[PDB]
Formats: sequence, C-alpha cells, structure tokens
Amino acid sequence: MDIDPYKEFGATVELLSFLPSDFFPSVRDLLDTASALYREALESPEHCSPHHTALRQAILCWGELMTLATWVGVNLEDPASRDLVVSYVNTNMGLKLRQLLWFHISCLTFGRETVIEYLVSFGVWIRTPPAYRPPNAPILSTL
Amino acid sequence: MDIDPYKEFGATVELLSFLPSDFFPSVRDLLDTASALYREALESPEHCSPHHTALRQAILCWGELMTLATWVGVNLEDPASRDLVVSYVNTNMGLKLRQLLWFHISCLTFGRETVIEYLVSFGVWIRTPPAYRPPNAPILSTL
Amino acid sequence: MDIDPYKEFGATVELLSFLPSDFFPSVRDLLDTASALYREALESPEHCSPHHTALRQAILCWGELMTLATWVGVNLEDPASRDLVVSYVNTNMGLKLRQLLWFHISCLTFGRETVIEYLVSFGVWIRTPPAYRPPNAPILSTL
Amino acid sequence: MDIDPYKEFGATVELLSFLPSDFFPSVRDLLDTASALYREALESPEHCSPHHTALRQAILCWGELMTLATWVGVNLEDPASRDLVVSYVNTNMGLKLRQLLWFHISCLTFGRETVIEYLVSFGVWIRTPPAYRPPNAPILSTL
Ligand SMILES: COCCOCCOCCOc1ccc(C(C)(C)CC(C)(C)C)cc1
Ligand SMILES: COCCOCCOCCOc1ccc(C(C)(C)CC(C)(C)C)cc1
Ligand SMILES: COCCOCCOCCOc1ccc(C(C)(C)CC(C)(C)C)cc1
Ligand SMILES: COCCOCCOCCOc1ccc(C(C)(C)CC(C)(C)C)cc1
Repeated sequence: MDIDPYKEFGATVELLSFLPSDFFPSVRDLLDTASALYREALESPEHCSPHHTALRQAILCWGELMTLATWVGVNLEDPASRDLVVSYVNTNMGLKLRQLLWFHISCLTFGRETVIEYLVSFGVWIRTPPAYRPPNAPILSTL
Repeated sequence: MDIDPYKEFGATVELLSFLPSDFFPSVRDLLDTASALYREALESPEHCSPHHTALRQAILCWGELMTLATWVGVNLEDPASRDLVVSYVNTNMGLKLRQLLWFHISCLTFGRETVIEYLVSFGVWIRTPPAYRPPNAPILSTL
Repeated sequence: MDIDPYKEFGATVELLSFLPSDFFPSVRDLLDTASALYREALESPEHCSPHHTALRQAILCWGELMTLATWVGVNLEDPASRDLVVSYVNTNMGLKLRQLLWFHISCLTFGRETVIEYLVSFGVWIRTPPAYRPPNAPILSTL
Repeated sequence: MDIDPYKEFGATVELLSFLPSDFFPSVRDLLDTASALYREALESPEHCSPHHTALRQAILCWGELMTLATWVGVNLEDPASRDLVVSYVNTNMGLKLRQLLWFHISCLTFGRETVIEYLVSFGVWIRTPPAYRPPNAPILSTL
C-alpha cells in the first residue's frame, strides 16, 4: 500500500530526504550501536516501544537480505550478476535501512522533538551559505 | 542478534512450527486480507497496535523485495540467475513473510488466546497419527 | 500598480535591498525547505497564513516559468536565444524568488520582529566598510 | 508541492474547468478592473484579504513576465524566437493569469457563494445542448 515507515512516529520520507544520504552512518555502525544500547530490550518479550518493534523487524529483514547475499555468492555463477545484486542490496536497501535505524535509535536516545528539530536545522544549515551560517555542523549530544 | 519476531507478543518460532509450511496461505491472499480488514489503520498516523507497527514493516520489506525482483529481471542478462533469485525470494522469504502475516492478522482478528489455543490444538491434531485423526481439523472462526 | 510584495507584511524592498545575492540559498534549496516544513499546509484547503498564500502563488509562478524554460528548450532552434532566455529566467527571476521565499520562510520560522531586526542589523553591518565592520556577518538560526 | 490556487478559497481546477478558455476577459481588462476597484487596497500595507494577497502576487508575476518580454524584444535578435517567446507568454500565461484574476476579482466583488453558484450554473448552461441552451448566458451581477 501507501505506507510511510515514519508517519506513525511523526515524520516523513520527505523530511528525511531533507538530509543528504552521505550523512547517515554505515549499517554496521548503526547495528553495533543498536546492539550495544538496546540488545536486552530488543531480545526481550515486551512491547517496550514502537521504535523497538520496528527496529526488530528491520534487523530481521536485514538478516534475511544478508542470507540472500550469501546464498547468491554461493549459488549464482555469473560474477557480474552476483556483484550487481549484492551491490544493489547494500546500496539502496542499505540507505533505506540506515535512514530508518538512524531515526529510531536517535529518537530512542534523544527525543522525537529533538530529532525532528535536528533534521530541520541540519537541512537548513547545509542549504544555507557558509558565510551566513554557523561554521560547525550540528550534532546530537547527550553530554 | 537473536530476535524472535513473536515473543514480543507471546509466542515463539517453536510454537508456530506446530503448523507445517504447506499450511500458510499465499502472500497475495494475506495481503488482500490485510487490505480488506486493516488498510486504513495501517495507512494511519497512529500506533494503533504493535501488530500494525510490525505488519507495516513486513509489507515494506516485501515491497522492496518485489522492487528488487523487477530490477533484477531488468538489469540482469543471465536468465538462470534471474530465475534463481526470483524463486528464492518468492519461496523462502515468502514463506517467512506469510508465517508472520498469518500470525498478525489472526491475533488481530481473533486474539492471543484463540490463536495460541489454536496452535496447541492443531499440534495435537497433526501429531495425532491419521488412523485416529479426525477430519474436522481446528479452523479459526468467529462463528 | 506600484505594489511591494512585503509592505503587506511590514517590510520594504529598501530593507531587503542590502542582503546580497550570495546570501540567499538556491531556488531548489528553498523550495525543498518549504516542501519539507510546510507542505501539508500549502497543500491544505485553509488560509493558514498570508505567508502561506504568497508562498503558494510564488511556487506556482516558478512552476510556470520552468514550464516556459522547457518549452523554450523544445521549441526554439537558436541555442543562443534559448540559453539567453533560460539564463535570464533562472538568474533574475530566481533572485527575486529567492528573496521572497527567504522572507516568508524566515518569518514563519522566527517571527516578523526577529526578521526585521535581523534586516536592520545586517544593513548596519553591510553598509559599514570592511575596515570597520566585524568580519563575520550576523546570523539568523534556530541553533 | 502539488498546489491548487483555489483550494484555500473553496474551489478547484475542475470546478473552474466548467468555464472555457475563451470566456475569460483580457488581462488588460481585468487589471483595469482591479485598479479601478482595489488599487488603494492592493497598494496598502495590510492583509486586507487573501484575495488581495494572491492578486498582488499575480500582478507582480505578470509585471515580471512583461519585463521579460521587453528584455527579449530588446536583446534577442532572432525574430522567430522573439515572437515565439512573446506569444507563448501572452497567450498561455495570460490565460492562466486571467483565470486567476477573474476568480479573485469576482469573489471580492460578488461573493464566494455567488461565484461557486455561477460556476455550477455556467456548467449547466455549457453542457446543455444548443437546441435548449438559452442565449442569455449566465452573468454575474449585483442588481
Ligand atoms: C524459509 O522458511 C523457513 C521458515 O521460517 C521460519 C523461521 O524463521 C522465522 C521467521 O522470521 C522472519 C524473519 C523476517 C521476516 C520479515 C518480516 C523481515 C520478512 C521477510 C521474510 C520478507 C524478509 C519475517 C519472519
Ligand atoms: C536508495 O535509497 C533511496 C532512499 O529512499 C528512502 C526513502 O524511501 C522510503 C523507504 O523506507 C524504508 C526504510 C526502511 C525499510 C526497511 C526497514 C523495511 C528495510 C529494507 C530497506 C532493508 C527493506 C523499508 C523502507
Ligand atoms: C495555458 O492555460 C491552460 C489552463 O490550464 C489551467 C491550469 O489550472 C489553472 C492554474 O491557474 C494558474 C493561474 C495563475 C498562475 C500564476 C499565478 C503562476 C500566474 C502566471 C500565469 C502569470 C505565471 C498559475 C496558475
Ligand atoms: C533580479 O533580482 C533582484 C532582486 O530583486 C529586487 C527587487 O525585489 C523585489 C521582489 O519583487 C518580486 C516580484 C515578483 C516576484 C514573484 C513572486 C512574482 C516571482 C517571480 C520572480 C518568479 C516572477 C517576487 C519578487
């Protein structure tokens, strides 16, 4: 259907494309963060939060994609096709996955308000000229 | 990580293994069932339930896999590899997807109690050898 | 008819006469800013604000100008004339559109008072010669 | 942004498509009307009405387009391209413009109710076959 993975949380794809795709960390970094910070809660038998629910489902989908890529590397013979499939996965699906993981982890960590203000401000910043914007890029911090 | 997509709700992959893989409907059937019963709630900007939160993500994963299948059929010149990939997707990932869709649509339509009692009773029925197995299997119903 | 697009809002062309050309983001940047912050309201059936009204009208004007530029590229056979017209559009009309979009977005974001005080101070700064002004311009930011 | 310039006022492009293109008066006539009736209010420093705001923006866009046409006739030497650009501007853009100006002037002058009723009634008239189409086409009047 026409489902937006962020609108039940108060965001939208138009608001997360408002940031560059070269901004979002790697899938490995984000999954390591998720583990480190919320493993006991994602492996828990509790609806701890919708963020946790969505994050579980996304981690499962990524695991199945990795299984697919390994199965490809094993079975498929044409290296061209194999590399092409694996690259498509890791690039397009990786970008989507890490936008979503960033959103969820960062909301869990800072706040929906904080994260949305950050999106707005960082987009406006990277769109503003340097001479008239602050010189240092915005960054989220618990400290 | 080791995430079970059901223990958040009160089930396990071992409890749903009571049902064989030849049991679950097709993805078309289940997505149509969802579009019939819960479309407006899935397209809604509300955490109506964890079942919705999870079913949305599952539907998005499936949409991305279908997009992948089309992109493959287009951008791959080895029909053998193309067919292999599409078949793997639609078979393995479809089986998992429809396990999950079945669980969610059922616990949304009937409830945890009914669904788990159904799984137990169907395990009884299907572990029972056929000489003593009634024909009237357990069939979820509001009637 | 001797109309000023800001007099209705409490400003003047002579007040924004000082902001340079290098101060305003690109048209794409500003239109994306709008689409991300106020799309649900601009596409709304409500007079949410005079800023919204003006901003809708400006967006439509720019759309018709882009349509013109495309029609030119398609229906003119003198590359010189085509390039000259498209350049004029994107440069002069783009500058005016940037000025206006900036004013409206900035007011909606910060406030009429804040924006007008920023304009006063920025004029004070840009009228001073560099030998006597601070080197870093004033800054309007949410951060 | 998919914006409808009449949706914030209570109309649509499908409701105004009832009226043909050869129905709307000339830009000269409509701007003369606007002057005569609302010059002091359009030149005013007040959000007198959303119609006034929109009308100001439209007049400004038309002025910039006329400036473009003049700049063209001056700089551009290729008569073919010059005439093509000028005629495109006038015909098509002025069609859009006189739609908009008609709507706003008419609403300001008569009423939202009167204008929407006029649109539906002119639809009735123009859909009626000629054998039963009265020659006294509908017309807006305060008498
Ligand atoms: C191939 O079938 C074997 C049986 O699978 C059951 C055991 O695995 C548990 C199911 O786990 C998942 C994992 C991922 C998914 C999602 C929602 C991510 C969808 C999918 C399969 C499209 C990737 C669903 C169920
Ligand atoms: C190539 O990247 C383009 C950027 O598109 C991002 C916006 O598109 C919306 C899609 O949103 C998502 C995000 C994540 C996902 C999940 C979590 C289901 C995982 C994925 C990408 C592995 C299928 C699906 C859709
Ligand atoms: C060529 O005309 C075909 C008619 O198509 C109808 C389209 O829907 C109506 C859109 O109405 C307008 C009216 C004015 C305008 C602006 C304000 C941009 C003015 C213009 C035409 C001077 C650029 C834009 C759209
Ligand atoms: C060439 O740029 C110079 C800077 O502008 C100096 C005058 O500024 C006044 C702004 O005037 C306008 C006029 C029209 C417009 C509209 C909204 C009609 C848009 C446009 C420029 C696309 C025609 C915007 C601003």
